[PDB]
Amino acid sequence: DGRYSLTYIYTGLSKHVEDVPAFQALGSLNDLQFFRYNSKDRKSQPMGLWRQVEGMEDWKQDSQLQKAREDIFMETLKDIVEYYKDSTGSHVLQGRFGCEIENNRSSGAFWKYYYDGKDYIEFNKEIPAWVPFDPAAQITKQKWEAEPVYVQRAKAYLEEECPATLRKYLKYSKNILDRQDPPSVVVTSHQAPGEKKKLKCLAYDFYPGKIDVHWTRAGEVQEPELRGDVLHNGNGTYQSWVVVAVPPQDTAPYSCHVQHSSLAQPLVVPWEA
Ligand SMILES: *[C@@H]1O[C@H](CO)[C@@H](O[C@@H]2O[C@H](CO)[C@@H](O)[C@H](O)[C@H]2NC(C)=O)[C@H](O)[C@H]1NC(C)=O
Repeated sequence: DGRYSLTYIYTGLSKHVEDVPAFQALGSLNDLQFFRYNSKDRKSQPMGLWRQVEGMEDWKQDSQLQKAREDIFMETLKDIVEYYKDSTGSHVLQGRFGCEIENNRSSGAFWKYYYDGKDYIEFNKEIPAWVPFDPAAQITKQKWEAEPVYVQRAKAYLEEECPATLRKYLKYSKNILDRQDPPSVVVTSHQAPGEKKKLKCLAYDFYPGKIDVHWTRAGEVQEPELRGDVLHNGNGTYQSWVVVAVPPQDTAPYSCHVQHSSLAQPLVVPWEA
């Protein structure tokens, strides 16, 4: 077994402007986002490759849960703004929570909020109790700990529920998170009217993202003039490119090299002028 992480991020705005939802939520499994929800549509929607997954989650019921989450989250923001007596201002509360497993064993958990970018309050499950960092968080803490069962529920969420949810999602996400998709490569060249000729090597449609792409000139690894990459969440694939400029009078042999975890050995793709 390897490392898997489940992370949720909530963002609330006390005075949202036109076309920006007051509350937005997203969730990621490792490097991929699997769902989103906002206060405009009010629907939890799967994303990327999870749009094709069936039976992992009942999105209609999750929608109801997120609405309840949104309500409490925004009330928390409202209370903070009230404490500072600044509702005419535009403020933001962001919360991050989730857990991780490694070798099928819980290996980490976190739950922390930030107000206007500064640490606000976080849960320490070993105590177990909330830890305030901002003066207003002392009030929030008092409310979140008004009955003995509240900290017990918070501890159970990080230690029992969240990892159970991750394990479940992993059962339906094997063909997504554990893929070893080999890269397709395409070499191409371009001539800028007046500038040198440049050779572009592109590796695409691969996963995971870790990859080694480099050009060689007569077997000599070259220094790229421009390099870049991207992750397309819709597809769950990466693309990575490298570019070199070639002397107007160079005849040497150019070849692109690609090494990736899904390949039995590296690939070489020479460029034919
Ligand atoms: C994964 O998604 C990416 C992004 O949509 C696809 O890349 C595009 O592919 C089309 C047609 O193949 C090209 O015309 C675009 O230029 C590509 N987007 C860019 C600018 O990178 C990719 O084909 C998808 N791969 C799979 C396996 O479906």
